[PDB]
Amino acid sequence: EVFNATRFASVYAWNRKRISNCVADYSVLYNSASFSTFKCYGVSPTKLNDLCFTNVYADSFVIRGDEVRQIAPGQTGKIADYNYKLPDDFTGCVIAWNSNNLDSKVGGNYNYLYRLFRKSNLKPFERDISTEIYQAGSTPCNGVEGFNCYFPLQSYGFQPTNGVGYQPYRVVVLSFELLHAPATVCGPKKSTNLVKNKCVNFNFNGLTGTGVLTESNKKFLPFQQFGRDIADTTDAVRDPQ
Amino acid sequence: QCVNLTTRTQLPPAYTNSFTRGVYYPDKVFRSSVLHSTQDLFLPFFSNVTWFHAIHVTKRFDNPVLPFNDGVYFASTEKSNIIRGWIFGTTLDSKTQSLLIVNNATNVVIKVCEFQFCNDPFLGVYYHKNNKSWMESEFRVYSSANNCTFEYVSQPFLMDLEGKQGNFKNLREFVFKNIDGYFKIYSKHTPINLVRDLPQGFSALEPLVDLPIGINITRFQTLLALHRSYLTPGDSSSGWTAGAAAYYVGYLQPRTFLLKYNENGTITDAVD
Amino acid sequence: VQLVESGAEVKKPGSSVKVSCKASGGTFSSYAISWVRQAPGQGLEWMGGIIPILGIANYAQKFQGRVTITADKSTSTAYMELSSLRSEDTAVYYCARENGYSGYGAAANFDLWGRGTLVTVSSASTKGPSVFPLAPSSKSTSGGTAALGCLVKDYFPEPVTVSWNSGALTSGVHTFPAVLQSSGLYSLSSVVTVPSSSLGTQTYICNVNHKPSNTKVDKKVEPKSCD
Amino acid sequence: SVLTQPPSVSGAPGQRVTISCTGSSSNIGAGYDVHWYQQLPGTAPKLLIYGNSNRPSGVPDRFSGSKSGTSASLAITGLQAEDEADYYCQSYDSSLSGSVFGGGTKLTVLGQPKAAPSVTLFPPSSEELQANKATLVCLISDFYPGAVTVAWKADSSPVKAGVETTTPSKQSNNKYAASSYLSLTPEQWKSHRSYSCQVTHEGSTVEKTVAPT
Amino acid sequence: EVQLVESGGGLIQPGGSLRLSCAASGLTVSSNYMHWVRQAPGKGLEWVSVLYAGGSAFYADSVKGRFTISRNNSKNTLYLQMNSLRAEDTAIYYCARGLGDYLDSWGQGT
Amino acid sequence: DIQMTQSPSSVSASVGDRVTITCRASQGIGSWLAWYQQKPGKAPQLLIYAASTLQSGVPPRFSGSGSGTDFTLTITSLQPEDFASYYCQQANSVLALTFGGGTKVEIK
Ligand SMILES: *[C@@H]1O[C@H](CO)[C@@H](O)[C@H](O)[C@H]1NC(C)=O
Ligand SMILES: *[C@@H]1O[C@H](CO)[C@@H](O)[C@H](O)[C@H]1NC(C)=O
Ligand SMILES: *[C@@H]1O[C@H](CO)[C@@H](O)[C@H](O)[C@H]1NC(C)=O
Ligand SMILES: *[C@@H]1O[C@H](CO)[C@@H](O)[C@H](O)[C@H]1NC(C)=O
Ligand SMILES: *[C@@H]1O[C@H](CO)[C@@H](O)[C@H](O)[C@H]1NC(C)=O
Ligand SMILES: *[C@@H]1O[C@H](CO)[C@@H](O)[C@H](O)[C@H]1NC(C)=O
Ligand SMILES: *[C@@H]1O[C@H](CO)[C@@H](O)[C@H](O)[C@H]1NC(C)=O
Repeated sequence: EVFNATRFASVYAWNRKRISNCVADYSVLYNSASFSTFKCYGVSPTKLNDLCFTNVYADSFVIRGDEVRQIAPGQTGKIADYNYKLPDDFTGCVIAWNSNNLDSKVGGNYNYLYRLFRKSNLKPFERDISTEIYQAGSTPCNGVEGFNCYFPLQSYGFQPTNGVGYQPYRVVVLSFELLHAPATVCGPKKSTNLVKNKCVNFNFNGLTGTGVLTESNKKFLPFQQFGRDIADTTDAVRDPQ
Repeated sequence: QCVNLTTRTQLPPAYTNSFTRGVYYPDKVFRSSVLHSTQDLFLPFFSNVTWFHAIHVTKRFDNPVLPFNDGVYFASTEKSNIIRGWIFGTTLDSKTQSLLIVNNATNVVIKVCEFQFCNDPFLGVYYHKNNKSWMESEFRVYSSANNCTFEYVSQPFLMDLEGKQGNFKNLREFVFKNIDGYFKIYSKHTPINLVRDLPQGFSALEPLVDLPIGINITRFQTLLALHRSYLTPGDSSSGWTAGAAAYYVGYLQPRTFLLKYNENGTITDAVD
Repeated sequence: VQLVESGAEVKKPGSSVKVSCKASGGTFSSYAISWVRQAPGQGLEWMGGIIPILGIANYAQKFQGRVTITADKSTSTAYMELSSLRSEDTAVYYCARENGYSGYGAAANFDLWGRGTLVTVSSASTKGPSVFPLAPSSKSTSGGTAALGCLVKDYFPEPVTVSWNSGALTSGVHTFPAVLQSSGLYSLSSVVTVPSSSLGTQTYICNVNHKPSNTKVDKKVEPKSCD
Repeated sequence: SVLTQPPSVSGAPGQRVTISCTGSSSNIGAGYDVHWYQQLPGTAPKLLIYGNSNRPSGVPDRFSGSKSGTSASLAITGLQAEDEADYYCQSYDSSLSGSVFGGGTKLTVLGQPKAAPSVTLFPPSSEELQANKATLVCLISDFYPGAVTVAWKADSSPVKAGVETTTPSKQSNNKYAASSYLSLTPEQWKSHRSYSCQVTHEGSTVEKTVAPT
Repeated sequence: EVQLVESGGGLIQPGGSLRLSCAASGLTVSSNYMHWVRQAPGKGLEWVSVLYAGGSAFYADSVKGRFTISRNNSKNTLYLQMNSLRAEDTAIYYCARGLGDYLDSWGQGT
Repeated sequence: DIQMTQSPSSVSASVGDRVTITCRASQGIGSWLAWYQQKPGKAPQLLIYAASTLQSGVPPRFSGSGSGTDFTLTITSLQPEDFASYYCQQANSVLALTFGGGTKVEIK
């Protein structure tokens, strides 16, 4: 519902979505063979499925191909200072892909706008939607469209005849935030195939024991997971598959 | 919303003796043909327990806010499903996280919010003139809630809305515990044909519902549901029929218990 | 400033409804213009918004490509168009004005609101209303007071300005609303309280005016002779 | 929709009533704030609160709201007679990519001296028989909007066709009045012996029977 | 109604430092974009640097180094500092202001 | 990365003629081109912007039309007052201006 979306939000009015109460894997996302921007700092793709955070956010805004690099925190420009500001200690990265098929018609696609004029530096993780008339002269502007009074929002020309660097790219940015609260969303763990009748070790949610796995004839009550004996040693464990 | 009631003649509670009741599973391990001793909270054998009467034929309604210590034992000889659920809390003034249990006719709802609590919340069941059955239409448990992040729905169950005055046919047991902050619920259905003086038979209680809620619940209150038939005028002031119900409130104590396990893997006998 | 909209409109189930929302006391400045509907017994839905300073529109996912919304900077008015009308669409519309801000929230809040346009759909065409007198009986007049009035049948639409003696009577006059029927017909009622001593010297008449139908009938009311 | 609101609320003139609007994490649980709107029954809706902390001009100080987690709450210092209006919560939805309003709640604080239902029955006149239609009007006055069900009988079988109910209109002395209609035909009008209108109100029933002949 | 005054140009050694001065009468320096366009004598125009409304500045590939822009809001003037110079720096300039993707106003040259 | 090349350099036309000056770009740019007129010894002045719009002070004798790659600055009537060079300027996402060559118009 975020990637394969029917419509895409504007640059200034980027949609924010929070996902939780589930698990999220990045292996299928990596092997899609359609994303040309996956440079990430701080975390690693190999260790992304091991550690996790309290919550994961998602941001949706479509830009050109020249501004996908501008989303890095150490960047300046009309997008990196007036549209989206990323902190230096930001955890996560930016996912972008080519969207030549969509977000374009026969004529100029003027359905997307972005901020162009601002009197102050934007705060990190802040979105501004202002429809006030921008002023540059000393005389105040009472909402008129005269000299030194222009709309801050500038239209984007998403023509199909533009170059690769000017092609509109659909950009989805994930946000990783870890707090002291217990984690609600994490990564799914591995599920290796069991090996019976062989001296193997396992991690069955409560122990790390080495031994063969033999089929038994005693059945468990449907509320127990462990199993003891006379000598108080674990020798009967239920496989949750 | 909630309403107040009027003073009437009531029956004081009596004291009865328990006979090998209040024994559950203290762990989730499998033990076969062994005798394992464990230290946890269990109901002492042959201990004095209170008796609360809810039968109509009079007008016995006694739901006081009993304190909740480290473990209780709620046993009801339920026949026509008069007792529906329980409400837990600490101060009951929309200040702490309060717990609500309701076994409705469609699904079991376990929501933990600051629901507020009146002096006597209850469920009213009204008898329709056109339909020859009982439908619950008076939903008076809470007024409003502000926030809560915990919302759990258990498995659906089928409840009988018809109330009678005959002998009981089933026995229900409920055990509420609070260790580390986790909530423990032990329940099992056992069929028996008796009114009082429960038999000396043994029946363990398996855990059913387990929830990680940060509550303190120093006190608790049970719910009693009455019936609105053509005999009563229809006002919850002085005339109501509560069917035939009788529930016991036990207190768990930190007593060492020896549990006997069979080859199948169920508890057969217990020794204090 | 204040915004003005069009009046009440009635159409056919399958025509196109055309409304506008004008601005009085000033233009729209650079703030965006949006439209929010409201149905009786339901919530308020958002269908789209117009950027009047750039001439672009942003619709909603619920509404498909059947509605085009435009704005004209020359006359400073909002231009709304809806097609493929349905019997469900019996809601009223207001024109919303949004006032944004800079902050963490960045949620659009509707600052100014329009008067409101009443739009309803009816398959039945315009017909001629029929008015018949109502008079009390002998058993109904137990005391010194009597109840009488006039009844309106097969009329459209429901809002009808009913006056007694061309507005000369104001005490005891009650106005009743219409009600749905199986065929979609509407029916109102009107009753007044008059003493029995004035029934033999004063004649009560009902004046019903229908502005869309361009008709006005005058009818007299007489007491029953059998009872 | 995606926003859940209570259907109705109750209160007293002098106590505190808190209305909570909860929604999904995409709109309410995200970084977007909430905006409150008040719509009186008869006038256009108007802005009440934006930004969850600020207030507009002309809005009384008794209107205050708070945001906590995945819900929005309001604090009201006393209920007045003009507070009888619908309440909605509006927030930006990321999945919808547009504004979405709440389910709406009704805050009704009123009280009237309800009395016994006085009903009247007006038989149709002789001039109505030539219109190939027969209507029966059962006007009821000095009654409460609750228990407004109207039943029609012909002393042998109840009538289940052409029956309806009407929303009463407020009078000038804190009273509500309504009427009911029954569509019949002049051919079967003279077949039955008598007609009556039955109105049930809080257990009190009044029967009025008219004689066509 | 837009007027820009430029000064500070003259003869200087390549191994020296000079400070340029661009002033606007009816415009401020902290609310609009400004372009530093240098045109070679006998050749076409060429972009060198740009200053945003905030505290961000950009330079071209050939003039990425040895360039510093520091606007002053006290006297409504624009300051540019050149630590080092090359033999190709002999060109005319017009300090100017403009919007995104284009500029309209211009100024004089020294 | 982007190079702005103009095909004409010196074109001579009479008063009743169209100068037909065109500009070319390596990468397609959609309606974000501006044209200027720099008199000798005088500051340049903007003539058109975004390849479609006209400035208020600029007389309407100038025109432009180009979607992505081929642009033009055809003039209906050539005036002796405006005899100077022209430049096609296209900016980038970082406000990096790119000025092309100059085309001069001379009297035959
Ligand atoms: C999204 O859409 C593409 C093409 O329509 C499809 O190949 C893919 O499976 C969809 N889902 C995801 C998660 O990419
Ligand atoms: C786990 O998921 C698999 C899906 O292939 C399913 O076949 C299996 O029954 C599941 N195990 C459960 C529900 O215990
Ligand atoms: C239990 O309660 C009864 C009252 O019914 C009392 O007679 C008896 O002494 C009590 N026994 C104990 C051990 O407290
Ligand atoms: C049963 O009760 C629960 C809470 O008491 C409620 O959520 C649910 O909707 C009720 N079911 C019906 C069918 O009313
Ligand atoms: C519960 O009560 C105990 C003792 O009264 C106290 O130490 C503890 O902090 C309380 N916990 C909460 C969550 O109120
Ligand atoms: C437990 O399982 C054993 C082995 O199948 C069986 O003989 C025994 O009857 C079972 N116990 C019960 C109570 O059914
Ligand atoms: C819920 O609201 C109450 C105020 O009614 C507040 O004290 C509490 O902190 C809130 N809970 C959360 C999780 O924000």
